[PDB]
Amino acid sequence: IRTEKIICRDVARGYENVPIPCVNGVDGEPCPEDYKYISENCETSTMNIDRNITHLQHCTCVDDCSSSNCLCGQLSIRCWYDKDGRLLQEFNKIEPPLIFECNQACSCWRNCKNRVVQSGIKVRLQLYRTAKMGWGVRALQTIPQGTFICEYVGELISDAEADVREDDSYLFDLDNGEVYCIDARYYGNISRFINHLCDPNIIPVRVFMLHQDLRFPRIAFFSSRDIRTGEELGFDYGDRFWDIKSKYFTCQCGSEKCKHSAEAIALEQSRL
Amino acid sequence: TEKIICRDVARGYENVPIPCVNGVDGEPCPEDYKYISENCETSTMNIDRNITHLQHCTCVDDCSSSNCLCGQLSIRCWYDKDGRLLQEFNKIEPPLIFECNQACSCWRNCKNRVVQSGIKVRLQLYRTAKMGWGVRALQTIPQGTFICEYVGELISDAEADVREDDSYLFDLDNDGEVYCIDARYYGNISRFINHLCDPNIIPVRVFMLHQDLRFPRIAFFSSRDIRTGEELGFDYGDRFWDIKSKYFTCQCGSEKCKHSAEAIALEQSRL
Ligand SMILES: CNc1cc(C)nc(Nc2ccc(OC)c(OCCCN3CCCC3)c2)n1
Ligand SMILES: CNc1cc(C)nc(Nc2ccc(OC)c(OCCCN3CCCC3)c2)n1
Ligand SMILES: C[S@@+](CC[C@H](N)C(=O)[O-])C[C@H]1O[C@@H](n2cnc3c(N)ncnc32)[C@H](O)[C@@H]1O
Ligand SMILES: C[S@@+](CC[C@H](N)C(=O)[O-])C[C@H]1O[C@@H](n2cnc3c(N)ncnc32)[C@H](O)[C@@H]1O
Ligand SMILES: [Zn+2]
Ligand SMILES: [Zn+2]
Ligand SMILES: [Zn+2]
Ligand SMILES: [Zn+2]
Ligand SMILES: [Zn+2]
Ligand SMILES: [Zn+2]
Ligand SMILES: [Zn+2]
Ligand SMILES: [Zn+2]
Repeated sequence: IRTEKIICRDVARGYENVPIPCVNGVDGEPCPEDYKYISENCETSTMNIDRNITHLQHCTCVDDCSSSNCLCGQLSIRCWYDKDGRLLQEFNKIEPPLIFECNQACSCWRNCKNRVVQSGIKVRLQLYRTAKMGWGVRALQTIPQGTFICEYVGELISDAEADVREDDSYLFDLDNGEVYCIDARYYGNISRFINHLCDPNIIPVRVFMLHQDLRFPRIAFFSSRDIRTGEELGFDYGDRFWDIKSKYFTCQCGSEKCKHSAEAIALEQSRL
Repeated sequence: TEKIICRDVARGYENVPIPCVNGVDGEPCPEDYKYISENCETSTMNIDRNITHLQHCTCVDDCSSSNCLCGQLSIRCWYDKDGRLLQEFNKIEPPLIFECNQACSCWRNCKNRVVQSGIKVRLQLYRTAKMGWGVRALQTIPQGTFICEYVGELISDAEADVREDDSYLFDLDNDGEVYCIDARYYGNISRFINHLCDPNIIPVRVFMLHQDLRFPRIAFFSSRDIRTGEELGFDYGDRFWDIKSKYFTCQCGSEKCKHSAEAIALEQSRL
């Protein structure tokens, strides 16, 4: 009875390396427009990010930064990107290390091997209307394990500002006393529409590029396994989110392994 | 003879490569500076990057209409449909340009985004006969075309005041309390552009991703048609020549030259 309609040829309005279309084959919900699409983190009130170019640790490489003498690699133990820009198979997917990409202070060229996240989105993604979870994001192509997908982009806000945001649905915690969040509620990119999955296929990794202010890592999603075409993308939102939200709604991810469904929570409340 | 001694002085940081040739002498490709493609800071400048402070448009076309708010913040959008300054653009007294930004409703490829889109023309760093390194066009360039930005280290008046080398400074005209770009230590292709008494490019103040009026970004546009091989240059202005004249004199070689040893002698000797 109902057709899949294409309702936006590019929700990023041309701001990404590729267009991100939106389709809806499920209901009458038109293209989401209660937010401003931005491709890189914004600020409302000042974050006082340390941008002093002299504070950048940087490499003195004269090659494409594949030697273990690259200081940038060394700051993360080693450079973790293979030759096609994908995380090495031994990459710690459980506790990813901080990645330091090469920056404007490095001697190397813009096209060295240590610049994956800064080069932006390469895989083809689609915003689509899911059965039970509002909008979601899926792959239009297969994506090998360890490939960079997109960054979690938003408005940088302080601990205190987060405390009083009305909607807490789109917060990402920036990990390291004085702490900050990304809030994608009013300003965000394609990643604000990525759903929680109890069986995730992407992991967030903290990355530094043009600054190395440790209060403000940038959050890069990489696939944690090969992803088949058409699969929904999803990461583990984590307990902070679910401890709060569990009483308003439960997880609809549909996995055998789901630990946040109405069923999982009732089995748990009773196993206690 | 004239050999290519760097394939790209910008190390792939620009949209296009900028080669270095030397057919005049034995000087190697300059390297006493760090090539950057965007302005940098050393000491903190606190640029206002509050997205809510951005004046922005509500267009859902390509921003060609006179109703584009961003266009009006400079009387009119000054760019034709090919991204060139209008013929009637005030080349003597250029107004402030406000390009579209991340707060505008429009698309990234609207018509009000010329400078933020980067270098498009083919430029070359070459060795000149008499003024060290210079920059020249490797193609014809019509009047009103964006060439490159003057990129460097943002610094205060006080800091400029104590800089040993004052050869690479650009004043950011502003209200109260003023800043400079110093391209001495950190710079892009434009640090190599020489002064000409018969100039073929002009600097324009432009705002893009922020609108902190202390820190306009400086875009060079051609002020007439330029032929392949022509040296680019602008008028450095009296402030530079006043300081510099007692050290060296203008070698631009134009009959209009007003800063040569000769021209300076004829004025001292009208006194
Ligand atoms: C309240 N004051 C604060 C203050 C600080 C520093 N952090 C937080 N974090 C936080 C609060 C509520 C959350 O959930 C309702 C939450 O979820 C993070 C994981 C789920 N996100 C959803 C999309 C991006 C990832 C984080 N809240
Ligand atoms: C000393 N304290 C200052 C302080 C401030 C606010 N401005 C300046 N400006 C300045 C000083 C010396 C200069 O020249 C010797 C000069 O040249 C302006 C134009 C020449 N530039 C050369 C490359 C780009 C254009 C500007 N100096
Ligand atoms: C970051 S937004 C994800 C995009 C969201 N689907 C939308 O339509 O905007 C997070 C919100 O999506 C919904 N959501 C995400 N993952 C879910 C899940 N596994 N089960 C149920 N609802 C989920 C909840 O409304 C949650 O607060
Ligand atoms: C911003 S740099 C331009 C690049 C410089 N030619 C170089 O080789 O690095 C300015 C300096 O270039 C030289 N210069 C530029 N225009 C000149 C001119 N018209 N006559 C003589 N020297 C000039 C002077 O040394 C001046 O202080
Ligand atoms: Zn390196
Ligand atoms: Zn590198
Ligand atoms: Zn490096
Ligand atoms: Zn689940
Ligand atoms: Zn507009
Ligand atoms: Zn605009
Ligand atoms: Zn526009
Ligand atoms: Zn002259």
